Amino acid sequence: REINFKIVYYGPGLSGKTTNLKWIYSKVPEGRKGEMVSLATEDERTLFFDFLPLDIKTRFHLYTVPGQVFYNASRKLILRGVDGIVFVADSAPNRLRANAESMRNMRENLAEYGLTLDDVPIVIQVNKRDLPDALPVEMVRAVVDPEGKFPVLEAVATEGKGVFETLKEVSRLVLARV
Amino acid sequence: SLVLYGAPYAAAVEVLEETLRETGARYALLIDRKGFVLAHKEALWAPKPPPLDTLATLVASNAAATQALAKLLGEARFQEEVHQGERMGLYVDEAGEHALLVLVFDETAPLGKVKLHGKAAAAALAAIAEEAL
Amino acid sequence: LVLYGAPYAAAVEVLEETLRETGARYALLIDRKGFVLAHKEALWAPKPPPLDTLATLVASNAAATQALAKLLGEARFQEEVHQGERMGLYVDEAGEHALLVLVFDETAPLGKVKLHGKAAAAALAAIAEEAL
Ligand SMILES: Nc1nc2c(ncn2[C@@H]2O[C@H](COP(=O)(O)OP(=O)(O)NP(=O)(O)O)[C@@H](O)[C@H]2O)c(=O)[nH]1
Ligand SMILES: [Mg+2]
Repeated sequence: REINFKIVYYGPGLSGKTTNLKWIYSKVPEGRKGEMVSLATEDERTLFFDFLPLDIKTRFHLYTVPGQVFYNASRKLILRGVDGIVFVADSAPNRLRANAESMRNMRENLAEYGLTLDDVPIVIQVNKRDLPDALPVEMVRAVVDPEGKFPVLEAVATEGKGVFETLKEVSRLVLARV
Repeated sequence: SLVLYGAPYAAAVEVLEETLRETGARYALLIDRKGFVLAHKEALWAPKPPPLDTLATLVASNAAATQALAKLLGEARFQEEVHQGERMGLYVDEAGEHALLVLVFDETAPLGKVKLHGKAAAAALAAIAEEAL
Repeated sequence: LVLYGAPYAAAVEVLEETLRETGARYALLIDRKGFVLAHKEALWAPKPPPLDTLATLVASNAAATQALAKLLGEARFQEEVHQGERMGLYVDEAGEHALLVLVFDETAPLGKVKLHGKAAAAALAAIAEEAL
């Protein structure tokens, strides 16, 4: 009947993690989706997580994690059992370091589960390519994936650009392991 | 993961229907700690339930967060949880290390029987879950 | 919601008293984003586990359980008491914008915990309101 998979969206505050789910939700037909759930603060910064369940019998559970540094304890929990990860990096000059800290943070959290960055498929999304001062892609990429060992996709998640292909690619990788 | 197919699944469903009979509860679920609905049953008499997937992520994450707090207080675990409104309530308990028993109930169901059979049901499902890991 | 000056001294005074009346180790007043607004430790008790972590977890948890309530047509569930072999935790709303947490061990009698717990929450609620 049905295999279940968990996908997590990771990355620094404001990089667009929640926006990816909002897009995806707005374009998947009713019949291939359940309702989206968000536990967010008053300023729509995610506090616990987002959750969106979907069809592609293979069921994908997508989650977002809160990116702000001081929400680490909830971030940890949301990675439990993860099967595939989308790391959404920010394109803004002033957020490059935020990117790297979040990546170092993701290795630290996985290591508490006994997992390395080799153990879970990971897809890098460089989001926010519309910004006037957008850093070159390979610079942002060099910071997060110094060895180029992870697929890269460019995105403007506020407009849909890259949202689904990023999703397809992490999907592709998770199935290729099963 | 946790492959719940075949004879385990049928046993699991049997424990859930029996639990609804004995307790007067509206909805019974077996979920995993990741959030995945593994088996569920509704009291025939009961209205349509709220979206079961929403309910299951919320309960997984509530179990995960309270278990994180037990851990940071030096404790292996807290006790089973009952959440109680003016009319509606939830009973959540451990179905072994990988799963949760959820029961949703209302003002018609005697809380005492919820806990007593809630507990019995949890232990029965632990037993089925261990045979299917 | 930031407590400072006199409102802050007021909140501190409720926490010390609550700690004395119950035998609990630590009492916190946290906002619903998980920021610690104030706190006190009993002089006799160990160095606490990390309270910023504790607060975040407590606030996340409150988000989930408010969301379960709403999903069942309920305004809220009631106050929560979590209990282990020896350690426990009392959580209660102190108004719309904040929570009161008490952390206690086996020497804190549960009845006292709940009674004073409830009163502190009410007290803290009023300080938080009259601070706007
Ligand atoms: N220009 C531009 N803005 C974007 C893009 N993606 C998201 N934004 C904006 O960035 C802000 C943050 O988006 P959000 O998804 O809430 O970020 P998040 O990663 O979920 N943040 P957090 O971890 O705090 O929940 C919003 O204003 C959103 O519209 C983008 O690709 N380009
Ligand atoms: Mg978010």
